[PDB]
Amino acid sequence: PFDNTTYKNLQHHDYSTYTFLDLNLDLSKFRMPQPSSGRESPRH
Amino acid sequence: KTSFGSLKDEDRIFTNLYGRHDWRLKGAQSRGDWYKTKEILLKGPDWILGEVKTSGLRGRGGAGFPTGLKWSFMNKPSDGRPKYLVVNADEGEPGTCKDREIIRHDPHKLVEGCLVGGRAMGARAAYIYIRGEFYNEASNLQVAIREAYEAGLIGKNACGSGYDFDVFVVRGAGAYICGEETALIESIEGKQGKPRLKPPFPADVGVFGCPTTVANVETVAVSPTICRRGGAWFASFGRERNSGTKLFNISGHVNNPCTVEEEMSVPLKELIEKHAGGVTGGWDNLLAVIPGGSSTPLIPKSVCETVLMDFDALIQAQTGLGTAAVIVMDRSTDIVKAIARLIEFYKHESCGQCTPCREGVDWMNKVMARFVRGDARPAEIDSLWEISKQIEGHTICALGDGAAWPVQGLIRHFRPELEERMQRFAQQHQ
Amino acid sequence: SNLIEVFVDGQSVMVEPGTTVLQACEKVGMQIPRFCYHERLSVAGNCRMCLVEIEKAPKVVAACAMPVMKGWNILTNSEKTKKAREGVMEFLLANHPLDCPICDQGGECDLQDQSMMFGSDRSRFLEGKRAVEDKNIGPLVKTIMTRCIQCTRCIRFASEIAGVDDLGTTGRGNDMQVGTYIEKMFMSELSGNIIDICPVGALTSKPYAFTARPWETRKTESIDVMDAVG
Amino acid sequence: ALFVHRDTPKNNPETPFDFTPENYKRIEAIVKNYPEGHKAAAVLPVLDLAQRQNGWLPISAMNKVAEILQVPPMRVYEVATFYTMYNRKPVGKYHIQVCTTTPCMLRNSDSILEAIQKKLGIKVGETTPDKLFTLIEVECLGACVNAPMVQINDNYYEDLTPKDIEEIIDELKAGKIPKPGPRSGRFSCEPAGGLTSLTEPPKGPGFGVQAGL
Ligand SMILES: NC(=O)C1=CN([C@@H]2O[C@H](COP(=O)(O)OP(=O)(O)OC[C@H]3O[C@@H](n4cnc5c(N)ncnc54)[C@H](O)[C@@H]3O)[C@@H](O)[C@H]2O)C=CC1
Ligand SMILES: Cc1cc2nc3c(=O)[nH]c(=O)nc-3n(C[C@H](O)[C@H](O)[C@H](O)COP(=O)(O)O)c2cc1C
Ligand code: SF4
Ligand code: SF4
Ligand code: SF4
Ligand code: FES
Ligand code: FES
Ligand SMILES: [K+]
Repeated sequence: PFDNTTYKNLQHHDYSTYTFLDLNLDLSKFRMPQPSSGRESPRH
Repeated sequence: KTSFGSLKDEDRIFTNLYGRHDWRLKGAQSRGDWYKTKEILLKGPDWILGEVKTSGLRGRGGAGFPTGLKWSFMNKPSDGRPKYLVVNADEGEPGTCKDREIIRHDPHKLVEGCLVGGRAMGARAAYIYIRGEFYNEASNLQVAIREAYEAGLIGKNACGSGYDFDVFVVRGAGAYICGEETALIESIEGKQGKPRLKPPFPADVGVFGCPTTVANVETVAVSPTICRRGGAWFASFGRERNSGTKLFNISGHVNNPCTVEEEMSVPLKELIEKHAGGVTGGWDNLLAVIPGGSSTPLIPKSVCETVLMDFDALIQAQTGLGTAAVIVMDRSTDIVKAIARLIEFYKHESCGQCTPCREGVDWMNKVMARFVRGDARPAEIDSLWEISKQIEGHTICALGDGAAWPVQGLIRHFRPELEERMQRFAQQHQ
Repeated sequence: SNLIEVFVDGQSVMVEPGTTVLQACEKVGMQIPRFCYHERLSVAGNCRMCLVEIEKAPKVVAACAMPVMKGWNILTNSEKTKKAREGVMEFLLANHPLDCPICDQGGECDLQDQSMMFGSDRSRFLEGKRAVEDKNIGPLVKTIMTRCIQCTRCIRFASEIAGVDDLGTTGRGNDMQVGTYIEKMFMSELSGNIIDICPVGALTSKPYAFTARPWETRKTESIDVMDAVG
Repeated sequence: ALFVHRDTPKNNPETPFDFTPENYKRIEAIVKNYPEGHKAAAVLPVLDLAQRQNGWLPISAMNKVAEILQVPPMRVYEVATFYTMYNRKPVGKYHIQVCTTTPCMLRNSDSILEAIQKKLGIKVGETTPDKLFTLIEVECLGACVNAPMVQINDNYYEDLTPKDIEEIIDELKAGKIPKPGPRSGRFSCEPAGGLTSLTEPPKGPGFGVQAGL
């Protein structure tokens, strides 16, 4: 059924303070290894 | 084709702009998103660049640079450093709220645009720099990115095409200057959001010193539709070198302030009277229009009658298209107070690295405060014109030009009103 | 040879690749004004005093950071180069304090010298100036930050040569200040060189304070014997 | 609004602060988002996480961020002082930010500001005596077609009238969080007089695909 009389973006009413951070923490498993510049820091 | 506008709903790239449909993956996949992406990823980078530059798409950030050449600047063999595609989702320009709608309602279109753009220039990953104030939009984008990762559309072997691509979201911390591409690059790296000097261009030295291409949300989200429908379909709308569609935010003293997609060469009067329901008090109550947000000079009522909202015709009206943010002020508006508030915004949002903006923008703020009060003389009006000319073109970034331009437009189009203000202050206070 | 050819005021000069506009102009004896560029520090390019005009190009470039490509003609004494210099000098002197008689940099101030040489002769500023709270970084360096022009030689020296990383920039816009943000003493073995490289009287020598003026001092070139470096 | 720090009993380097272990795992994820050799790029999100945990930034979170990222503390001081979202003073539980830029000023945002002022009995930049509300004035927030609007913490309240913002404040004093949306008839950004565009159902997959793809 085609419905355009309702707002479907109602999920953000239940977001907490840490939601972005736990989303990133759960996403951390799928991500690929990062490239390295060869040193720990530019000050090293 | 001479007349432009009245775009059909079948030609709109940004469906579900108003959020009336499902923004998640299941609803987006039924609207054409993530369709045949393996074919575009397997057709090569040069084919994608050719499809982009045949459509004639120009940058939607506000500079209006051609997108095909800018993206093909990174079509070079790598020298051991990775390459990065960075999406500018700051949107700190007043009057502009289109990217918030694109992120909040069509996140999967942005993710597919990131993947297609990264394949077009061999990017290792994607860094989306959203505004720090857009917490809910950032969380929606993270949810959609998680849904894309779990479905195998991005990550290792993205879309089954053998290409490896990651999408990251970085939240800002409330700085308008971080919308500048080099300042955005510096802010991603953990430094203060101060812009760099060019050269080196971001295609040579960008984020972490790697090759980097900074692209707007609007010019990235349309790229899968460009590669899918074709470049000639996008070029069929608009004039020469003004091809395609554009999202307009009509706001201010208007009946229905709204965000709407339209053809690029639409008349301003037709756009206002059709989509926004007209200005308050009818068209004869119009006093001034700022067509491209706070970074563009304003135009009076006599110019908005016969003007077109593309790059070239607005350039010929000694203003700019900008971010296509139409701010409307009627006859019940103090124009001097509005421009003074704009200059106060530019003084508050200025990184202060380079001398002319750091000193001169505060100087213009004080001068326009005295102009609002009327405590000046016309010699100071010409002095302010000279100061604005001194700021423009002598700065590191384009915030100085964006602070000089509105004052120049206000002076040029409303010098008699300012002069009447100061002469009535002089004759009242003495 | 890998040298390319550029032109300074129409005079040909062979320069190495990677040479800046400033060094190319220095090769023929022309010294473009600077406030932030130092030859022993990294290039910051924020004072905008070195804005020179390249011919057949509708924009002035920063000579301290712009590399020269071949066929370029540099106009060091054109009209718009002088206009850019006058505008930048006016912006630098807009918020500067009227402290020249009470400041130790008088008579050897770079700001005074290339305001007299390259700037205008009068002020259009009809507003009030700013005032910056002074800081304490040790018994060696007297700090008066109302006179600072935010040239950021402090941070570049303390990070790239002294290697201390204690100085920085806090704030945004006109309220941006140079300091350590806490009551910290910048005490190193190379602290007085920040007095040396400050182009204005913002950092001065506390033992030398209020004692002499630079025009009346006789200079004798000698060798330090305090250590074995010589 | 001072960009220098003076030692107080409330704010000193000896003020206790440390991250929770779950926040340590979140910090690990943030660090893993960045390439090796560029660990300093995570100064911004870790500092934001410290502010989210604490509510404000004393000079103990800045030193903790400098310690766990191996960066000088001066760089963390620069980062904290440059950006306006970081609070270096203890704000109240609800931080109300009212946008007064010109597209919001044209739609009578100062009426909302004075409505909040007489409802709370304070002025701009001040805090209520019971430490529940803080009222400041900000620049544009990217909701210009939904002007006038305010932002309370993460939430946006748009298309507000004085009655609507008074209702929001009264409901916030009761402990219930309102719906972060426009209070007018429209939902997000559509015209109030119906949908002038996107009124048709979307065509779906495979519509308008060029040949050879
Ligand atoms: N969208 C927004 O929120 C805002 C937009 N603007 C608009 O943005 C513009 C200023 O932005 P900018 O990117 O600083 O200006 P624009 O002149 O430089 O450059 C646009 C892009 O083209 C690239 N580019 C241009 N020439 C190049 C060359 N020869 N080689 C390599 N790359 C080259 C630049 O690297 C940049 O990414 C103005 O038009 C202003 O109105 C201003 C304020 C806010
Ligand atoms: C002060 C300033 C602020 C800017 N803010 C933004 C912004 O918020 N979003 C954006 O897309 N571009 C912004 N830009 C323009 C960028 O520099 C750059 O042109 C854009 O991010 C990418 O251009 P494109 O549309 O060709 O991809 C800003 C520029 C300046 C000078
Ligand atoms: S023009 Fe202003 S905002 Fe841009 S680099 Fe200079 S000081 Fe910073
Ligand atoms: S630093 Fe130079 S310009 Fe400033 S008060 Fe001292 S002598 Fe005068
Ligand atoms: S105190 Fe002197 S050297 Fe340091 S930033 Fe200011 S002008 Fe430059
Ligand atoms: S000397 Fe080049 S900008 Fe300062
Ligand atoms: S002007 Fe207020 S949200 Fe943009
Ligand atoms: K000095």
